Amino acid sequence: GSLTEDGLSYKEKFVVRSYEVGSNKTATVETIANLLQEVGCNHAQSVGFSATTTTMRKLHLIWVTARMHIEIYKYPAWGDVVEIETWCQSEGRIGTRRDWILKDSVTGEVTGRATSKWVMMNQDTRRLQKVSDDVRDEYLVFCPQEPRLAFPEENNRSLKKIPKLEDPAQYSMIGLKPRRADLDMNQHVNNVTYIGWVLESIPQEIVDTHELQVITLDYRRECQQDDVVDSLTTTTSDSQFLHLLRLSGDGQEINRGTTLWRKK
Amino acid sequence: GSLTEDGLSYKEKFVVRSYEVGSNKTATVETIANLLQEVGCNHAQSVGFSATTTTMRKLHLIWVTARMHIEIYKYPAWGDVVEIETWCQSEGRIGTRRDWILKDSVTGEVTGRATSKWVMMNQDTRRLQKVSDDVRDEYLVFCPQEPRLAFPEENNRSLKKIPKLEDPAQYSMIGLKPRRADLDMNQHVNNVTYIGWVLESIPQEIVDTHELQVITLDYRRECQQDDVVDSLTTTTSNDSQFLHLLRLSGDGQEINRGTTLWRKK
Ligand SMILES: CC(C)c1cc2ncccc2[nH]1
Ligand SMILES: CC(C)c1cc2ncccc2[nH]1
Repeated sequence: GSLTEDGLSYKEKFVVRSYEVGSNKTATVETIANLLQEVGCNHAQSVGFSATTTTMRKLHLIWVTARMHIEIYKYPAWGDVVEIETWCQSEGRIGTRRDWILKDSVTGEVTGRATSKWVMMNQDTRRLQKVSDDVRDEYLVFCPQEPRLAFPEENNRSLKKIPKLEDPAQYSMIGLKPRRADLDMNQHVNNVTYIGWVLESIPQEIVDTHELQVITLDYRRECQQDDVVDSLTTTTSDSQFLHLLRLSGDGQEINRGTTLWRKK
Repeated sequence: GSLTEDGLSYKEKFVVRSYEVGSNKTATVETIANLLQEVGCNHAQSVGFSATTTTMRKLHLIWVTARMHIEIYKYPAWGDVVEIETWCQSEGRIGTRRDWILKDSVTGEVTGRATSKWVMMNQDTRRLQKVSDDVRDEYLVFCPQEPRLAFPEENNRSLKKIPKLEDPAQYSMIGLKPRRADLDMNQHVNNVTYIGWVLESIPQEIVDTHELQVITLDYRRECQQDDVVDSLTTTTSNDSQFLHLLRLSGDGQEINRGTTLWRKK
């Protein structure tokens, strides 16, 4: 992988692996989300990151995902090469955004796009906060200053408000727990694990007859290594679903989201 | 990746990813086991597989892992490039073996080795069987005919008999269930998931103070997509050794047994 000529975005190519594909012999949406994280990390490394800046390290600040939105037109097959371009943008004092474009390396055609919103948090107190002037200055060095959006379209799916699923849910998968492979290097549950848990409550007959086209997930609270999660889904419709992940015991919400599926 | 000059082994290089590493910023043993599977698959594709031979597809036969043995001297760090060489050998009518050697791409030093035993099974009845003459002929085309062992040594750990853990276990992790990411393209639980489940019952204090040096795992029965597993571990021992057992949560049917050896950091 490498920064592009202007140094304001990063590109990397990936060959889809045997264990990364599902029943159609194409990459799962969790494989796509892991590749998005990987290219994001390689971009941060290339522009001088620790994924914190110097000021964030001095103030004990970290970024946490507030929302992830992914749209896939074609999933890459086992052995195919996918090229992913990523870039970041400051959104004033609210937070930052990381966007991605996925292309088939042979045809050059756009096969998917994604966008994520990140908010600042004090890592000790876990309290959210606005982005300071020093942090915005550090981002200006490696972000495009004119807007560059993976989802430009007015009133597009990536910015829609998601409601809270009402009990009783139509479908559920109860008692989900993370194992060590679900943790990142800092022993926190990897963001992609929550996507897997959301999808666990979709009936297998939908997965067998449809392809996932769009997923929008809001992240509200972290699942700890010793927590247990319930995944709830209700059809709202193409087939569309409303999702909710909550802690098994007290019912505390950890995520809410929506998925749109196209019949094969 | 590519077959070597003689066409009897295959090599591939991998850059260790951010999500593939644990607390020490080095690849987990599950990441190593997934890379071993990936290079094995690329080798099979390179020599004409479709992972069965022509005769196997005609008779509805498949290979299943009976044992996996991995020894790691140094885990590769995040961003490091690891080169893995793999090859297969026929073991008469018993089954086949796939071996691997892991090297640091910059130093050329061997950082790990692995060996796996595979047995033939009828895909429909799930009944094990001996390897036929036609299948052995197909393997002779792409295997070295003289022995080539990742674990040559006389009384090496890879061939040791593993006993069955006696209740009560010292440690346990109960109610483990596979999710869709744990399944392969044929909707079977990926072999590497069983390694993760074995390790779940090791106390976190051991993982925080030691590095896993050797793991030997016997596979006896498949965990179905709707099954639930219990992972049991008992210490048997600067080195710590454990005995492991995975069994179905309900009836207690054994699915795997194994041993791990850990060295203090
Ligand atoms: C699970 C992670 C991504 C996460 C925790 C959290 N807390 C507050 C707001 C957003 C948040 N996101
Ligand atoms: C690896 C799993 C699917 C497996 C099932 C099995 N059955 C008999 C002997 C070995 C076996 N291994």
